[PDB]
Amino acid sequence: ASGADALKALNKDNDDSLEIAEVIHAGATTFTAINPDGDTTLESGETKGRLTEKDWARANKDGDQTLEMDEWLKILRTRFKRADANKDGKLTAAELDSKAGQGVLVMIMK
Amino acid sequence: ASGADALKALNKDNDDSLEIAEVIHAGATTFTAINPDGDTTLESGETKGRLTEKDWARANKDGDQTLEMDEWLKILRTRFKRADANKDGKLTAAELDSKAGQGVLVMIMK
Ligand SMILES: [La+3]
Ligand SMILES: [La+3]
Ligand SMILES: [La+3]
Ligand SMILES: [La+3]
Ligand SMILES: [La+3]
Ligand SMILES: [La+3]
Ligand code: NA
Ligand code: NA
Repeated sequence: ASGADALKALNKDNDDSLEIAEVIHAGATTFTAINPDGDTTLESGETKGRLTEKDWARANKDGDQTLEMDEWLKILRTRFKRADANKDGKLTAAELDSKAGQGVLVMIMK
Repeated sequence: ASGADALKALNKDNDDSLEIAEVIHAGATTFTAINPDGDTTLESGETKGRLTEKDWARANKDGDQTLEMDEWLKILRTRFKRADANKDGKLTAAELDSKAGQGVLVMIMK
C-alpha cells in the first residue's frame, strides 16, 4: 500500500501523518489479524512477507519459538524510528512511501 | 489476587505455572480492558494501583504523556523476569505470591 492508502485507512485525527500511538495500535490489531490458529502468539510461518529471519533474531531473545505482542511491537517501533527521516515523531505519506516506511506498513496493514 | 487465583483464571495449558506467552497476552487484554475513555492509549490517571511514576519514567521515553501497548507490556516483561526467581521461564503460584509476582498480577488481571 502507498502512504496515501495508509493515511486513508488509519489516520483519524485530522492531520496528514501517522504518530506512534496510531502506528502501535494498528500494529497490535495486525498482530491479531495475521494470527489464524487460535493461540496467542506469532510463529515464523505466520510472519512471512512482514518480518525477516534477522528480525526474529533481534526481537525473540527469551529462548522460545514464539513472537509475543511486545516482541512484535518492538520491531514496529524500531521501524517507525527508521522511517522518521526528520525525527519529528510523525510519518507523512512521503515518509511512509520510502523503503523504510514500507516496512512499517507491512506491520500495521494486513 | 493470590497466585492460585491467577492460575485458575488465566492458566489453560494444564500446568501449574504462567509462562511469558500467557503473561503478555493477559497483559495485553488488561491494557485494553482498563482503558474506558475510547482512545488507544493509557494515561497516568488510568494506571493507578498498577504502575508508579518511576515505571512511566523507565518505559515512556518518547516524550509524550501516553502509554502505548508496547510500553505497557515492556514494564510487564521486566516484572516477569523480576518474579522469575529461578529463571526457568515459568511463574508458579509461590512466585506469583511474592512482592515481585504481585506486580505481574496487577498488570494481567483487571
Ligand atoms: La495522525
Ligand atoms: La499462532
Ligand atoms: La518470545
Ligand atoms: La501455563
Ligand atoms: La485512555
Ligand atoms: La509513549
Ligand atoms: Na517525520
Ligand atoms: Na520460575
